[PDB]
Amino acid sequence: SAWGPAATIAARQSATGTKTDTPIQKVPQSISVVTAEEMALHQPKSVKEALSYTPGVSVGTRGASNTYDHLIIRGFAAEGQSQNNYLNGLKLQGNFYNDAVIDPYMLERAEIMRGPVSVLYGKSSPGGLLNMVSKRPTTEPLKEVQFKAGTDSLFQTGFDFSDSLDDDGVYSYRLTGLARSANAQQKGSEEQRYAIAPAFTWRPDDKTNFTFLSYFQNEPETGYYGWLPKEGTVEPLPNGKRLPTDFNEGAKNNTYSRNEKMVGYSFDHEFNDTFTVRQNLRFAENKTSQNSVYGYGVCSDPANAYSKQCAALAPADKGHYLARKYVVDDEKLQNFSVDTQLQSKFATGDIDHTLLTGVDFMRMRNDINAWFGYDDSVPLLNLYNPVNTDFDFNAKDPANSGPYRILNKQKQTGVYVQDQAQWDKVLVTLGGRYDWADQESLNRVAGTTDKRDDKQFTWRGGVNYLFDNGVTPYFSYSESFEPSSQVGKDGNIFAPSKGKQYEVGVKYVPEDRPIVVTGAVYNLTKTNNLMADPEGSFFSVEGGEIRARGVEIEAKRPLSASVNVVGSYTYTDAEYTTDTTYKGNTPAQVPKHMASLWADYTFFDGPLSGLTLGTGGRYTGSSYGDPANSFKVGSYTVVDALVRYDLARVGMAGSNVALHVNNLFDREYVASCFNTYGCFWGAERQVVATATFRF
Ligand SMILES: CCCCCCCC[S@@](=O)CCO
Ligand SMILES: CCCCCCCC[S@@](=O)CCO
Ligand SMILES: CCCCCCCC[S@@](=O)CCO
Ligand SMILES: CCCCCCCC[S@@](=O)CCO
Ligand SMILES: CCCCCCCC[S@@](=O)CCO
Ligand SMILES: CCCCCCCC[S@@](=O)CCO
Ligand SMILES: CCCCCCCC[S@@](=O)CCO
Repeated sequence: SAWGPAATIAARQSATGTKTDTPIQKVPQSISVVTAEEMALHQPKSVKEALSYTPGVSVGTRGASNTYDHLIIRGFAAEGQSQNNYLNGLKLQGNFYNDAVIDPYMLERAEIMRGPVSVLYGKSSPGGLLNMVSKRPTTEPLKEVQFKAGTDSLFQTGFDFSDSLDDDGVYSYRLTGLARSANAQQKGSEEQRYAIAPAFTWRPDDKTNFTFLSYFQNEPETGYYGWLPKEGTVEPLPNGKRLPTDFNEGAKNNTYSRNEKMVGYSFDHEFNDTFTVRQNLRFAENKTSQNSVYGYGVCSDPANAYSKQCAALAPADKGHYLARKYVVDDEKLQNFSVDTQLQSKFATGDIDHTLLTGVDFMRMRNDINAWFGYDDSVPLLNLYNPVNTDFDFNAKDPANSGPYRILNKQKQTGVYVQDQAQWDKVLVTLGGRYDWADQESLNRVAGTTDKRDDKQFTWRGGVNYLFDNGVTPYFSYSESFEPSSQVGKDGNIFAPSKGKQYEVGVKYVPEDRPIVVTGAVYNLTKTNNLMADPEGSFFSVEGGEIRARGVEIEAKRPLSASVNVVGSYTYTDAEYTTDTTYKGNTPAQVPKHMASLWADYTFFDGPLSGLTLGTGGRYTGSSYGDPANSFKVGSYTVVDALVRYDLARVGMAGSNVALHVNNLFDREYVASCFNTYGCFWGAERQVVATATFRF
């Protein structure tokens, strides 16, 4: 069965770590890759769930909401809470609410880097980054139709077609699209999605490959994305009861939509056995909008001390009345990116070289036209007896609401060089990069204009030792930088923050046995983090520092043609080593322990031939609900099951029917809280039937 050897053999190749084709063992950093075969098996609903059984990442911190693919890697999120995802070696640079998403059914691969890597990609988050590989045209025909149906009125249909147009394979293509409709977990919310992905590959000769990659997506409704207070979730309400799992605190007429257009290409050319040129470019237009009413903690939460509405309440009702605000947003993002690389392979005695040098630049501009409601901008919500009604998003009086109209421009140009020198069984990775990062923000209401031009240099070095049995010990050191976007007291944009990581580990990748096992220890630390000013000024200050260190181990292997086992364990110790206020505490939403195990069996011989069965468990240890560590969030364990049946029997090979069940024991838990007034219920049990037919 396709996914057996895929998760353990194919999953051995990668490029997100070095930009050149390099096997996992020769990469001096922690890198995980999930194949499409695996994704086909699990049917993840997003890219997040596709990383479930990999170490060092929290894929479900935002609970049931699926609006964004936000990932917290090694206890770190990106600047401005924005995503940190790349599509085909190029970053889907977003801004404010404008963040693009790619359905997993359009992906071929998903590789995830852990730790710093600005060495190859410019400004990045300390924790790491995700890189999704689009499906490319197969030179072997593919004609597939798929039908989905399940819990919450989930209805989906999709197709994936690929074939050759010429007779020799000079022109091939791939067209894959889907249409999905479903109700959100929260009452009154729904999600609709429509995507089509046209790809065309032109191969002039055996040394040239030009592949056109386009993607279009329209989402009338993106679903729920609100805030619920801990009182009614983590903690029982004053009447001992807890808000229901599907509770919704937003207006009956809440709306949230997203539209995405992308055009670009990937080009390869090999001159000799010594030189190879490579270029990647994409142009993207993103549009997002929303009319949202969201919770902002109960009336007794110290966060609403200035709410006239809360105040005009008997201080007993104060603990079961939720305050609320709203936001009206509308953004338009334009993004241009090109990365050109020259790859040189040569020798020097007994030393084989693989030199990489490239120029990488990107230009984006986001046009925000929003309107936010402050305190008392929307009628309280009685948690004991909630009443969902419409909200007038237009009637906007300056008494409780003001505009927010910004035009953000970002820019980054970088030059980088890297060598992969190898002597016998020793491998040394050495590389550096220099970045020119300019940014400017124009506030249209105030007429002001803030800008800053950063210059940063980063590098990475590491050693890999290739024992002949598969054991490949290694160690490395890499840096990262992330410019700031917030303004200081002096009316300037703060200085960039930095990431420095040391890591030692081992990778077992035997050529003869189909297994992959990993273990690694690290000390990542983020410097120049923004912290509270040691003064009542509502402004912030630099010089902060957070430090994270831990152990991650991952295991993948087919104990037989019928059994496969995948799992991981993650111990992460993150902490504020120097912050004017939360010093000593551990960042919120970061658990110390994380474990996951999945296994599946398939009957080849017998009456149940072609039948597959799988189960898996992802354990999430406890975590702090706020940076003050004033309350915790209970650990939880979720179990998933699977039932698949090859249809070769009935007459159709390649095709199959499946039944997936997530959160089998329908456990009710809160995924996390980033504060007392910001918690999220986890996802209730879901059952989905999937028919995938191949002609
Ligand atoms: C085949 C599944 C996709 C069809 C979409 C039908 C319309 C969904 S929405 O327009 C109304 C939901 O009640
Ligand atoms: C092949 C599946 C196509 C089904 C989608 C039909 C249109 C739904 S949406 O485009 C308009 C809803 O009012
Ligand atoms: C059959 C699935 C639909 C494919 C996507 C078609 C384009 C949607 S968006 O590009 C324009 C919306 O008006
Ligand atoms: C400018 C600071 C941003 C404040 C956040 C306001 C609420 C947005 S989110 O909490 C709900 C979106 O529907
Ligand atoms: C050779 C034995 C045939 C058993 C197939 C029974 C029906 C399963 S499939 O045909 C429909 C699933 O919903
Ligand atoms: C779009 C509506 C069609 C839904 C078909 C879902 C699969 C049917 S079979 O695979 C399982 C039957 O229980
Ligand atoms: C959704 C329509 C699928 C088109 C495939 C039609 C049959 C082609 S192949 O199945 C046999 C060729 O001889």
